Amino acid sequence: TTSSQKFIARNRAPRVQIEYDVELYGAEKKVQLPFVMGVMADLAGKPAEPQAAVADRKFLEIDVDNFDARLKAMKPRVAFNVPNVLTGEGNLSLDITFESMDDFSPAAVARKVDSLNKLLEARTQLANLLTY
Amino acid sequence: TTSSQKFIARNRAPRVQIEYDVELYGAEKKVQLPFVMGVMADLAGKPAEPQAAVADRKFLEIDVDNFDARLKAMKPRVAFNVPNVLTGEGNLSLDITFESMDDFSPAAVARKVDSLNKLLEARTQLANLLTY
Amino acid sequence: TTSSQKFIARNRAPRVQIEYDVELYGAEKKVQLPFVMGVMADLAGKPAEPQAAVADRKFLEIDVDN
Amino acid sequence: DFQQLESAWRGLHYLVNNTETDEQLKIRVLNISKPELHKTLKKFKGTTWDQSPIFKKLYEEEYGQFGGEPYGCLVGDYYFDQSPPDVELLGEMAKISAAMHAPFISAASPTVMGMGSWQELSNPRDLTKIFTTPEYAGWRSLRESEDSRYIGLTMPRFLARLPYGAKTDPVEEFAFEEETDGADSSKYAWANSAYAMAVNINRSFKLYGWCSRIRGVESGGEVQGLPAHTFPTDDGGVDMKCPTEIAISDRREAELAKNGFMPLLHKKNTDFAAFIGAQSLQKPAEYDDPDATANANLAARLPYLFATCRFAHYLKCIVRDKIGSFKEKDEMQRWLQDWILNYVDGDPAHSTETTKAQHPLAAAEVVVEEVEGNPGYYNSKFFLRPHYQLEGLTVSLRLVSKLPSAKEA
Amino acid sequence: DFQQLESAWRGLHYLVNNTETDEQLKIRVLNISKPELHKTLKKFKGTTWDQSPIFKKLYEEEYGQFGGEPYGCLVGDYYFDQSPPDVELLGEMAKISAAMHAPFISAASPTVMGMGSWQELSNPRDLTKIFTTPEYAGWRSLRESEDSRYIGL
Amino acid sequence: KLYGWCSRIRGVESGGEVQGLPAHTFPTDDGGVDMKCPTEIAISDRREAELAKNGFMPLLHKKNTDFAAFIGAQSLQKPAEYDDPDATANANLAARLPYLFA
Amino acid sequence: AKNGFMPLLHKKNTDFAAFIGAQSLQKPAEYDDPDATANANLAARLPYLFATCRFAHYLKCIVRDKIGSFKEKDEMQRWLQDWILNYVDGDPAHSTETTKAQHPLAAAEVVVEEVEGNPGYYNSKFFLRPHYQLEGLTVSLRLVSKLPSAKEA
Amino acid sequence: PFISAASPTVMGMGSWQELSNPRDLTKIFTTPEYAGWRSLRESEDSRYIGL
Amino acid sequence: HPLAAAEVVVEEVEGNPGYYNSKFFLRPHYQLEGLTVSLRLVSKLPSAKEA
Amino acid sequence: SPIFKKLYEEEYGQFGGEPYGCLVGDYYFDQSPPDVELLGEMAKISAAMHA
Amino acid sequence: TCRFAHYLKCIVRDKIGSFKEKDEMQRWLQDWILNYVDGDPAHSTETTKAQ
Repeated sequence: TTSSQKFIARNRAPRVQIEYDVELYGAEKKVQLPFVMGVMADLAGKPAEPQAAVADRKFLEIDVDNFDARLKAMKPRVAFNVPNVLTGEGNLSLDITFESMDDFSPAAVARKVDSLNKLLEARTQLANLLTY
Repeated sequence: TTSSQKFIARNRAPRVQIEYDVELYGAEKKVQLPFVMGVMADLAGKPAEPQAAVADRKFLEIDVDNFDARLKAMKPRVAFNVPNVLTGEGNLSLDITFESMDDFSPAAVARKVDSLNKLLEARTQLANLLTY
Repeated sequence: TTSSQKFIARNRAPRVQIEYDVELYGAEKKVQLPFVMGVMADLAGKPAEPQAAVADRKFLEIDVDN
Repeated sequence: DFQQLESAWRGLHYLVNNTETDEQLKIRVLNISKPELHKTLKKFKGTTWDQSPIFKKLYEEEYGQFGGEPYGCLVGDYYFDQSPPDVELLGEMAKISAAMHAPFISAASPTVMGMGSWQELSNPRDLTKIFTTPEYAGWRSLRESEDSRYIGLTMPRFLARLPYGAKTDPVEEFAFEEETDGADSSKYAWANSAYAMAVNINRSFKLYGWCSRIRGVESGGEVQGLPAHTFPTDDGGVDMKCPTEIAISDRREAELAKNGFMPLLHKKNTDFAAFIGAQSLQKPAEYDDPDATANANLAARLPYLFATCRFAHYLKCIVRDKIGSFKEKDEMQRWLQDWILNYVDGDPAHSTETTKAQHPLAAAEVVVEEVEGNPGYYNSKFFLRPHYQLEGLTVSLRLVSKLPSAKEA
Repeated sequence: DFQQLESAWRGLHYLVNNTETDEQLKIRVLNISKPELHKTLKKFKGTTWDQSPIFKKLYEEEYGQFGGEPYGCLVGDYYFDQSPPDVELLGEMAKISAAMHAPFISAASPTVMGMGSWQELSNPRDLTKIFTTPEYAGWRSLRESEDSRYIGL
Repeated sequence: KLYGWCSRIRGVESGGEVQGLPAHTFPTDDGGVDMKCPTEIAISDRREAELAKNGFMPLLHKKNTDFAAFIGAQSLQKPAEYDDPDATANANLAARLPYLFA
Repeated sequence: AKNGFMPLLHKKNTDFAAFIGAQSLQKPAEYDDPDATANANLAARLPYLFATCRFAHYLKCIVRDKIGSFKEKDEMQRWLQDWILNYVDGDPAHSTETTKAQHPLAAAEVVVEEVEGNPGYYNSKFFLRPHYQLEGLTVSLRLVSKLPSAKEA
Repeated sequence: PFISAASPTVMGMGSWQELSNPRDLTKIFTTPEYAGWRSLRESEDSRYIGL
Repeated sequence: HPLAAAEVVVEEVEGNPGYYNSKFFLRPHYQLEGLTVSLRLVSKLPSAKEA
Repeated sequence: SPIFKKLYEEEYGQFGGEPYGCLVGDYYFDQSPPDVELLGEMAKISAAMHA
Repeated sequence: TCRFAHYLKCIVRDKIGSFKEKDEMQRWLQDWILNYVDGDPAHSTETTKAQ
């Protein structure tokens, strides 16, 4: 990038002009060009909002660092009716939005559905009750 | 570490400058590097408090000197129900926290449980009573 | 199976990186492949039930233990 | 629904966690449902395909942009059957992926075989007979295309996680049983196996700098650490659920690789599994000359197409940076000839082990021609011979009293 | 419960009292239950394993630190069976211990043999036949690893 | 002063040592006796090499001692890779202060 | 010990007990060349892995302290070659008792290679041959009228 | 040669107490925020600046 | 002595007396930067014993 | 066939299976048409699996 | 020959995907089959002729 020593050399040169230049016999530096892998997948199935139009979605870099931030940012959710085995009745409509990779575990699934949350809290209060 | 005699030598030198330097033919001092043994174990099972989060526990040096201080500092405890053979009834819930290596002995176990403490004190008062 | 020392080596390497690797001049580990002997025989002659249809019988390992 | 979303995020998580990401390796996700992708790729078809949201993102903003990322390999995470819409989607994604030099990888639905399970894969006698019917006319027309060599399909999907339960993967929040009695395949969490192929590609690049070895048992196509769910059965008990949906015999394997699939087959009684070969969707056409048939077969195999795609990325960037430098036909000949020749190992071709993976080419030949009626514009042809990979071997053993080669002569 | 804690502190006390500790020999204890160790080693797996509370302590602060203690040998004080969680824990501790060059030593549960006693160890005719079943697929896959030579049982 | 040249300004034993650093020891829980690090934080060898790759000169503090050192002196310049390994070597030498002082 | 355990067996009618051998969890793989099989078996035994681990600690510390010193390929060859050679007892290898425990290596070989395209960075290989330990012995006793070695010839 | 100190804010940190938090420092300098920084390091006159 | 070797190429500027162009090729003494070591437990030394 | 599936596919044809070695009939075969058929077929299978 | 068929099946099935030329396969098969042959001791041997 033409070292300022070259500016001093070509512009107003002292009788003694001393420059330092890196020695490369054949030049030709490496091309670099990292390997990127674009991934397309169906995420946030049945969202609650219109979400985003195409061509505005882009491709978002992902890694182990932002993964949970990519879930929480993308807000993947699921809403469906399921038979209620707890107290007869019929289909139970549940709405779940997973904000972390741990939210697919059955514990977090139980904590997100409000009824199963009340039952799970009941169990933690009784199991915590049997021990002092 | 460049003896002050070297400072006197290089900085303003007398015509006669006398320094003392240790003679090492081949130099190359020993690497030292003591042998440490890291130990992982389950201690303070079922603690009474949240204790400490991981990555904040670290590794604590232990030896014959601080061993009891490591128990008393760590506060290992045990809480469970046990059948009561003393007076019919049923399960007896005992809470024990061991502050010394001697607290695992059956005597100290009896002294820590309050009922067994009353019985043991009764026995020491009667056995101490039979002798003057 | 690429020892974690190799992960430390290729991923973020200390200036001093010390790995241990087993020395095999010619590699080429042995094929193993034990000798199995399949035996076909008429057993449970005239059973009381329909027993089992073919292709569901399989081959069952036998020895002095079982 | 929960199994679909869970499998999506679980597969993506597998790809992310099992990849060593740095400056060199990146993973970019685009969330687009298969209906939305088929829709937007249906809006622009024929002439207008050069203008699409997907083509803009994949080609313009990166491979077409100055100083961008040529995007490497692409992973579909979709299940494609022979249906008209899936044949259209594969045709279009083959056009895009072919334009950007970015092989497309996805999973083949169990419905391609007129099956819907992958538990029935052992039932048919001949898989090559399945694809003859007119039902597949669109499929055959797709495989015959020259742009389909950029599409791989991995039919079986590996097991994502081990079923929750006291014996395996206890939840520890409350006593929990996941049911999931033996097989039936509907209870288990199945991650797409396009992600195992993807992990193999990223691994291949991280280690060797190239995607050349992404196949084979011991050549880098191994999928390890698969969840092995062992449940007791009658009598002796102790039989484990297969990590991939079903066991594929070598005959089934070769028969699927002939049909343009990438089977993931599970090693018996072990959590290990591997891709024996990577064959693109393209059916290579036979030719009179055996050399032309060889060149036609090489193009259908992903291990080589990754090499040529990488050379396309490199050449794009380096030539784009060389635009404007004083160049004659001879100057371009020396620069291209000496540029391609540092990825070729000339002296050590027969005796080498890992460098054959790092140098993908056994030889390279460049023919440069200046476009007539124009200065500064040239046409070039790169003939690059890849390192061959063992594909199959037929052995006839002969018990011989007198050796025919030496003893008998 | 009392037998478990008593055995833990009694074993540690045996190790401490029977060791001649000086400048050269040190013993550092970390109290972490087997569930907590499997949990924290489960949070970071695959790529993220280089970042872990256990890997930080064992490798970064000592073997990786300038002028630290390379940590020598490590002692598990846990009973590992062929179960999925114990195979995961052994895999991870084999990665760490392999990275820091610190052999991992622990005890093998009586349940590895499908036994639960060690009083029945004389009953089976052949122990090599026990590990053939698919139940041990994870175990065999662990022993085949190159990082498992750092784990004694 | 010692050698007439600035050639050795790095390394633990090669003259890049920073000695006599103030060591502030304050009592903590249990055994106590832990000292404030003289440099703001301890840098592992992995962090050190990772900073020297990014064109920094880390000052890392030796554990449990008032000693500290510069492991390497790397200028801000990111040396570019070249085809010829000799050109890459010459490109790396220029990015290191010990030589640029010469 | 074939299954990768370290049994503690108790001597009969005595309070004594011992570890007969220390075998890591790793199942050493067989190879075509018996030398490769030997090297594969040595790696699975903890007594040797402690040696190589210790050399890893030493090398880490001493090289980390040697960073920044003027070194060529030949200089590193002499320093590593002469550093590893003080843990090897060359003259007394057959006749020694306790020093074989203090010097863990019967021989040592260093191959140093400078990384191309970079100054001051080197790659080294340490080939160190440990002192073998008696593992097993099969004896066939033969009642012989005329000694086959000397009497019969 | 110019010698100075690099602020804790180069890492998007502001402490140097957090230097152990990030997993990869080489990823910090990739963002477009550092475009000027990368353009500086690529210069041939930057070999005269230590930090 | 910072240099292991030194090489000078002098060239006189054409079209001018008394003005010259020079190139100084000076090879510094290398400094140890890093070292990767792979230790191998070996039954028969590959360099000498095995040959 | 059920027999060919078991003998060849699940073992000699399977990846990481047991090539099945030798097979033992435990039957008494005469020259009758059915026994000649059975021997012909078992010779095809056993010939295919090398058992 | 059946045993050699089993061995060859397993080992070649595991070698699928490795870089191989005609000469490479010649050396690998030639040197693989040659460890089951005793060349020097063919006339003088007893049990190894069985092994």
